[PDB]
Amino acid sequence: NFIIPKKEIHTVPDMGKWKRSQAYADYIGFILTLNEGVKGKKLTFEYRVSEAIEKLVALLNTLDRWIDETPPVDQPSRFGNKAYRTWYAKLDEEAENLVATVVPTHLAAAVPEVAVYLKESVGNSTRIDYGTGHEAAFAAFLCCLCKIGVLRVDDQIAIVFKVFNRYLEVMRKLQKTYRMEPAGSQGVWGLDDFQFLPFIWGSSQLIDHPYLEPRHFVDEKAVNENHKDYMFLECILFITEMKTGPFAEHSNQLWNISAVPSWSKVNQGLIRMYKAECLEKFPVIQHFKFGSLLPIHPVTS
Ligand SMILES: [Mg+2]
Repeated sequence: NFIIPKKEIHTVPDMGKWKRSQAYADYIGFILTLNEGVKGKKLTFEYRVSEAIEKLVALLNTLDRWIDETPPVDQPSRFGNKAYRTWYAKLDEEAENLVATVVPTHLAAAVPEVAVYLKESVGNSTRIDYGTGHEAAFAAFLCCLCKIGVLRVDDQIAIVFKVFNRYLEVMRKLQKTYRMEPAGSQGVWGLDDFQFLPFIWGSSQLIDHPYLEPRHFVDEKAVNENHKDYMFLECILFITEMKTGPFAEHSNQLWNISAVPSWSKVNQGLIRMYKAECLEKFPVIQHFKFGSLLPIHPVTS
């Protein structure tokens, strides 16, 4: 019964149907299961890589190549570069064909439904911005693939370390290349100007790390020397290379979070925060789309 996912959160009370939905249960369960799976593991951990995973990475690589083939254009506006729209148009048109390389031929009926999440995961073509809402769309895309059997429990680490990790690299390229802006006012009140999940999964990786403590993520040397093994630090590296000045000024929430004593507390706290700043934040999550795979109907077992 695959169907094109559509918006269901129109009023504030709908935040309640969302919270009670199968979609919410499956989504948070997905986020938390992966969180558990990557706990205490470096990005170079030896996890199994399935054909679907390689196809997902290939999909992201195509996206990446398209960025290279679509250079920023000179323009008067000093915000998002309009070439982003040229790049996005490619994804918008080819989304299903791309997803078809990942989903098996006999489950082609699921491709249009799944592809919607992919189209909603790389930013907004109107303002040329990106926020946690788009990131959540990518997580939903992945969650849908699990529900139809493309990704299994055995792929949980790869989903974060390989697929989501590659996705973040492409997003950073998009953000830098097209001078994208943070969605809404996320640049002010959000944990980070663009992402959130990597901070959750990334902090999970670092739980009980023998040396690295949250205070080290604002330590440039620690970041510079370990980012390739830890998603959380890679995010910080992106911040340091793009921004100038003290974290207290340009990344206040993260500056404050660095004062939290343990990665365990960072992870638990970020999960709560994620639900508060993203999943329970009407302005952000209202654009979530619901279909058959992530349905709005109350959760059942
Ligand atoms: Mg900010």
